Amino acid sequence: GEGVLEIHPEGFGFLRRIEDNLLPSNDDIYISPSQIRKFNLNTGDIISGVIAMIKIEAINYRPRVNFDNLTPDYPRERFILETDPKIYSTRLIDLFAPIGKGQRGMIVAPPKAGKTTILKEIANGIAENHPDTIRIILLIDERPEEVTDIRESTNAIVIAAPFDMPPDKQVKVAELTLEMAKRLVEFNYDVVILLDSLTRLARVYNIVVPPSGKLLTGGVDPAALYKPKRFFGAARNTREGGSLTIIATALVETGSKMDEVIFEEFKGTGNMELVLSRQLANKRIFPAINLLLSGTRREELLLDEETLKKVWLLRRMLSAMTEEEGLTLILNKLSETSSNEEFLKLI
Amino acid sequence: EQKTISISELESMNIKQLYEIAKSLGIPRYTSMRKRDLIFAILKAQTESTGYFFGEGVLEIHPEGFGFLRRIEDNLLPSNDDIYISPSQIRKFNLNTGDIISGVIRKPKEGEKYFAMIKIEAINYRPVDRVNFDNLTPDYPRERFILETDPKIYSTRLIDLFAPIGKGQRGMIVAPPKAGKTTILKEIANGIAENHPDTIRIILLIDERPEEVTDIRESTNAIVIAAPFDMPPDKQVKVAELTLEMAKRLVEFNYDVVILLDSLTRLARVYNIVVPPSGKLLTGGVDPAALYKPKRFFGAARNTREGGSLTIIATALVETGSKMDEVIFEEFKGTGNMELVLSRQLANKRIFPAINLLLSGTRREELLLDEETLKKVWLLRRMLSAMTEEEGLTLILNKLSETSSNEEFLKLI
Ligand code: IUM
Ligand code: IUM
Ligand code: IUM
Ligand code: IUM
Ligand code: IUM
Ligand code: IUM
Ligand code: IUM
Ligand code: NA
Ligand code: NA
Repeated sequence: GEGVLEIHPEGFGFLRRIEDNLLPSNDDIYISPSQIRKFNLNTGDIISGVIAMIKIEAINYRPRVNFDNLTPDYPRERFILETDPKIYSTRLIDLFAPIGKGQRGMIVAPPKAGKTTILKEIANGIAENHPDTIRIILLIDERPEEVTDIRESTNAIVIAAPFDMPPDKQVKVAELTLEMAKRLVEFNYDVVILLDSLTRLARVYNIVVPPSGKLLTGGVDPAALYKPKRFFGAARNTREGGSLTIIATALVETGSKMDEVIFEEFKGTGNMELVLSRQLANKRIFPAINLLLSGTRREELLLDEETLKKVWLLRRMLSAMTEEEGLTLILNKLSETSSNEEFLKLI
Repeated sequence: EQKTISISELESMNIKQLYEIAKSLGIPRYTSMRKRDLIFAILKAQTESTGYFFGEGVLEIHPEGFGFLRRIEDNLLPSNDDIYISPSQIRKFNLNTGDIISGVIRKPKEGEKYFAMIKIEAINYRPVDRVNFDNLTPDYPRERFILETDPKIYSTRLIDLFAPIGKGQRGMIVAPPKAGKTTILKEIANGIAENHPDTIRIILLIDERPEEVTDIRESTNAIVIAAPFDMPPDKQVKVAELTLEMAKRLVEFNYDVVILLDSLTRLARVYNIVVPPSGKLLTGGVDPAALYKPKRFFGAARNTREGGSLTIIATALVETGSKMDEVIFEEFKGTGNMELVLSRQLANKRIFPAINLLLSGTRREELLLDEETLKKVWLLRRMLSAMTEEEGLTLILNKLSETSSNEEFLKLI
């Protein structure tokens, strides 16, 4: 058996089932005090061995500096998301808003603009081009049926806290999820969390947090929130080293001050942004990406000089036409090309 | 539908079983009887003088491990005449709260008086295993309800086109006051009854006035559970919860169930008077807290991959003056996967059905409508965006009233 450690207040611990969304259960495993204890291991850690655990054969897939200590650095190795020529979303991302290991990405998403499809495509791109990366998809407040759709169909560690889970439990799934990923980076892995979404993560933390803040506006107690910020802020590359990429959605144009608000508190805190367009979605042009508002710092770290200059030109012409003319033009050329490579040859 | 069924359960039984029941009941000459006749006699026993009849109700298993069958007729809802179920039965048949148990029942004897279930004949309508509702794989609906019946019943023609409901839908009828929401429910209940007679239809009326219930009753048909303006709120929650549990047992046994919930808003309000204060809120003044409870309710709706489906179409009361109502509509945003939005403005002008089409839709409708119909609905939408509201709905109603069917209507596009 195997699972995700959960050191209890005394000193003993259980292993959580991913297939349980990391929630408590029998059959959860049991673990010494004491083993721990040396062994020397903390929460988030993944244990496997014979079972009730007679003994441990691997912690995190292996028989170590601490996360907060690791030296943070800019992302320096790109994710190549492009696979099949018809998946336009990832072809565009690789050009206009590349994502690297350690990226702190925001997908800005108005209602019904294909946010979930893009997530799955990003997830599948990394699975194909970067099989050794560990992929996690955390869904907070998700509709139950969207879970099974995302899970089959990507790969793919999908942990979910659906809108009918009790709030304090929704939170524990999120935090344990983060701890597990931090543990893995410590062990030199490249890790990705696709988070749908920060908005709802936020809202969950609102309901459950107690209740002292500097006055509401949500009604939202600044205390949030934290801790969602601390979640998103955890993304980083490291010297010593391993990366945590976080691509998280931020909801917009949903009609909620909550919500707004919320968005306001996150607006601009990413170092990679992919904005989705309602007008382009109503339109009904997909992927509904607003390329002009999308991008990443400091992208010559990710794009070679040749590519970057061409994308710059695409930008200037494009900034000189409507969004739909976009887009459209770019989607056509894409469109007619069996790779971004070839597409680039034509500039 | 009661009823209902009842005839329905007996029809599905092989002769051997029907014969065992008829004997138990001491029907004179049951072999000579035409089946349908035998079934009427079996039902008629209740109200004669034999003290064995054929009955059913829905299991509440008590902490001590014995149970009673609550009765739909009493909205579920304590009596005698409830039917006692022993621990032996619960254990041997592996029964659960919510199960519909049918059988030969001994009447109060003087004797032993209570009603006793002396012989169990069906569980959830299936002759005499179970995966739990919670372990089934939730999924999008993949089969549609066809609601359209009579060509002049416009609400359903529009729903079928603009906001299709399928088996497993979590649907929300957004209803400002008056409205016309009650009639929508009735017409939905109805289309499903004519076009899909095997679906179990439950209308759950939360804390509403008697007349409204009647009505309605009345009215339908469908199992109608309402329990009633003047009962304590923790009693009301209990009605709704047992109703839900029963639906879940049905799905476990592969039925397609529909609950038409009037309304979620009021369900929400009840859980507020009822749930141990959380110390936070809100406001409101509404918890929290839940909330989590009405959310679980609505959220139970789903198609499942390994069993039946639970469709929940719930009214959501909007533009009321509160407030606490508002907060709840807020808290339920993005939970559903189907929306039928009704217009306050189009209501005051006497245009029914008062539907705002452009704002109404259903997610993953490609699973429910063929490509042709989708693109044709799409243009209808384009043209609708080019006018009111009043004018769009009006044009469309007009084109509908000119046609014998929706497929007719689409031939025109
Ligand atoms: O595989 U489990 O509680
Ligand atoms: O990727 U989807 O209902
Ligand atoms: O609602 U706009 O690119
Ligand atoms: O993103 U710079 O020299
Ligand atoms: O269908 U006959 O007695
Ligand atoms: O005797 U004759 O239905
Ligand atoms: O079915 U009576 O009291
Ligand atoms: Na959406
Ligand atoms: Na607003």
